[PDB]
Amino acid sequence: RATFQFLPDEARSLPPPKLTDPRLAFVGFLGYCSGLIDNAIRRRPVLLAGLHRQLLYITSFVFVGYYLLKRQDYMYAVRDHDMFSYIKSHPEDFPEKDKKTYGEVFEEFHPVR
Amino acid sequence: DSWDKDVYPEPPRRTPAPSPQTSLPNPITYLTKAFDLLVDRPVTLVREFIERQHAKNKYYYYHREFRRVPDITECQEKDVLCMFEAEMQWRRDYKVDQEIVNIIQERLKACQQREGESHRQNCAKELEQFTQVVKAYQDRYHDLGAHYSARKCLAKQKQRMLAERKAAKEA
Ligand SMILES: CCCCCCCCCCCCCCCCCC(=O)OC[C@H](COP(=O)(O)OCCN)OC(=O)CCCCCCCCCCCCCCCCC
Ligand SMILES: CCCCCCCCCCCCCCCCCC(=O)OC[C@H](COP(=O)(O)OCCN)OC(=O)CCCCCCCCCCCCCCCCC
Ligand SMILES: N=C(N)NC(=N)NCCc1ccc(I)c(Cl)c1
Repeated sequence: RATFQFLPDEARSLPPPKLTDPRLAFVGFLGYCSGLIDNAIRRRPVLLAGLHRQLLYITSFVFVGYYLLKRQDYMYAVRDHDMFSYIKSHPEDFPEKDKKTYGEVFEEFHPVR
Repeated sequence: DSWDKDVYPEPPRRTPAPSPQTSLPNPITYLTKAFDLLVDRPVTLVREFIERQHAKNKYYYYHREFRRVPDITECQEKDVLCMFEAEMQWRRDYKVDQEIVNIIQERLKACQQREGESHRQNCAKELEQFTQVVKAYQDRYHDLGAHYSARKCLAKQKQRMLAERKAAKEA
């Protein structure tokens, strides 16, 4: 909500992404793939070379990805909060219907002959 | 024996007694005795042995009972949770009805073979029962298509019921 803010303060009333979040694991896997591609384009032993460099690729991807997921989760909470508050404010636009059973509702039968 | 005689009836057996009008020996009579001694006897003992093993390990299995849930008639439209149970029930009853028609067809085929050249008159009851059950099955399930469902079955029934009302209205 707050102008030009990545994580408005109201977002702290939401639970943070777990560090075992499957999306965070995928992001970390992307960091690992980036490390391997880095070795490959420089003709270094792909798996073994420069493990410190590979570690930083994983850690930096996870670090940024954690805050993106935190903001992603927040923005969908805001979408739900806005939509339900609007439904409360305009009941006549969202009437609760009378539900009829299939014994009462007429549906045409189309034979497959 | 093993199956219910009521579900799978078989008229009483009437075998005539031998009345040989020839002095010759009957080859079938001595072949039957040889079959009993050389085939039935050793086979029977092997089975009696196996039955002695099955009696030492007796354990049971059960026939699943399905409690009745509300039909699709009682389901509010687009209420998947109640629709799902009614739909699953309808599919279970559909398979059972298929097997019912198979039982009636198996009675009919057994009668035709059993009665020989007199089947056209001696199997009139089985023909009638087969005709009635096939008519009922056709009304319930025919022409629904590959994507059949309880919803489509209900629509077929309602269409049939509407025509029956109109035909009576003519009377
Ligand atoms: C649990 C993991 C399951 C794997 C999931 C894979 C998902 C796709 C990830 C794409 C990124 C792959 C890593 C970047 C490529 C680095 C590997 C390479 O370029 O060369 C192979 C290299 C061996 O050759 P070398 O250069 O001599 O290095 C010696 C190191 N021992 O390195 C090696 O020794 C082997 C390294 C892995 C080889 C990767 C081959 C590329 C596969 C691309 C196909 C697309 C992926 C499949 C599509 C479905 C995605 C789930
Ligand atoms: C959207 C969901 C998915 C999330 C996407 C997130 C994308 C953004 C996340 C950041 C992506 C970049 C991560 C780069 C990791 C590799 C960095 C590395 O290994 O550098 C090793 C070394 C330099 O390390 P050094 O700068 O000295 O560390 C001290 C920093 N004060 O020197 C080297 O040999 C490295 C050479 C390879 C680097 C390629 C060129 C880029 C230069 C990077 C400089 C250092 C980057 C530090 C990353 C920190 C980011 C938090
Ligand atoms: N369609 C537009 N031009 N506006 C628009 N994005 N409407 C949709 C509303 C929306 C969607 C996602 C989030 I997260 C939030 Cl907070 C609000």
